[PDB]
Amino acid sequence: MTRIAIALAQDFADWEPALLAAAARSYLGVEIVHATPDGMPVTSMGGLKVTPDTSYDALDPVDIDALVIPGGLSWEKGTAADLGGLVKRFRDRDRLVAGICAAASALGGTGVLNDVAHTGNALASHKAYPAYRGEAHYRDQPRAVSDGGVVTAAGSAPVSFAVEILKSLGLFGPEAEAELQIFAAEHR
Amino acid sequence: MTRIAIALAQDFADWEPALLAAAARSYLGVEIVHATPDGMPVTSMGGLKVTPDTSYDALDPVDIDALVIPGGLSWEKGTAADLGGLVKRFRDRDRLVAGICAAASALGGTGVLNDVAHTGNALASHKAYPAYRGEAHYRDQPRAVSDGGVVTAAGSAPVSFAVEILKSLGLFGPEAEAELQIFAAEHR
Repeated sequence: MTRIAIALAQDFADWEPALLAAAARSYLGVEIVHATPDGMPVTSMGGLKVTPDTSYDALDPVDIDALVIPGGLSWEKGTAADLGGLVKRFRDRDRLVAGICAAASALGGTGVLNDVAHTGNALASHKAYPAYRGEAHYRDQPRAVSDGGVVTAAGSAPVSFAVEILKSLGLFGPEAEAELQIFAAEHR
Repeated sequence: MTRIAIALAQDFADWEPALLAAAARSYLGVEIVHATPDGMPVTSMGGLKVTPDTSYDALDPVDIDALVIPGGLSWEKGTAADLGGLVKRFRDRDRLVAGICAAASALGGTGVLNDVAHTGNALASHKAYPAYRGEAHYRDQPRAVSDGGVVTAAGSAPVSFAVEILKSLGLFGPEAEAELQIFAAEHR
């Protein structure tokens, strides 16, 4: 069985982790662990008051298969959490790490994007971080990218972000594909 | 001041009210009131433990411009809230009522779809409710429908659901369109 940690924060982007968590948990039998930087409740961009299971510091990769980090306003408000140690903790156990929107650029700041293909909201967004050394690997494309156990996406790409995470986890069978392929039709 | 009530429930579909709430509240200056049937917490399909602001019976249309009902599993689980009184309260005040996915068929069960153009997950989903007498007006199309102060959509159409709610409220300006137009690109 698969366990995914979703690292929430104040002003998290409601639409970014939603389809992944709802489909994984309710359709695919995945356990979802929600965490916040200090283990206390946070309020999403859309005003949802959410109580997490745990804090970032308590997350243990020993039995969590993936770390998924949604974007949101904390970065631009100057209150973003320190993800460096948390990302390294998961990488050290060769777990999937996924970041979307502002959190993709925060991943760049950890160094984890230095050596793998990736994307984000914009290359300039990643380059704002001095530790980001991954510029040659950035791919300016609309859909999520998955490479080397790291999945990244722009905040405009929540569906492919979900698909790539599930694919990477070996969970993208017919049920998963049936539930996630339905979102394109309203854009035709 | 525009205020939108979002009527959550146990096992609500995380991806359905997310874009609307986040964009409205964070970008467009809209106040979001989240409610559950008994006013106490509920758990989304994705496992979010959400503490709402209030209960359904405290929602007063004198003060609230729109009632937005996400779908989710309560209907299929046979534990859904009775929406008839709440919907009538809002409709009688000529407030927008919007329902997506299973909640669109639940709105059909109140009779509110009898006289307006609408859509849903499928015509047969609406027909499962004996009070639904709107078959002549059902639109089998991928995008949300807005007519007569009622907005409906399939669960696969969260973006157009949000856009039609915002248009109904006279809030779909250049800022709204810019935040909401970005989701098509990942589908080609």
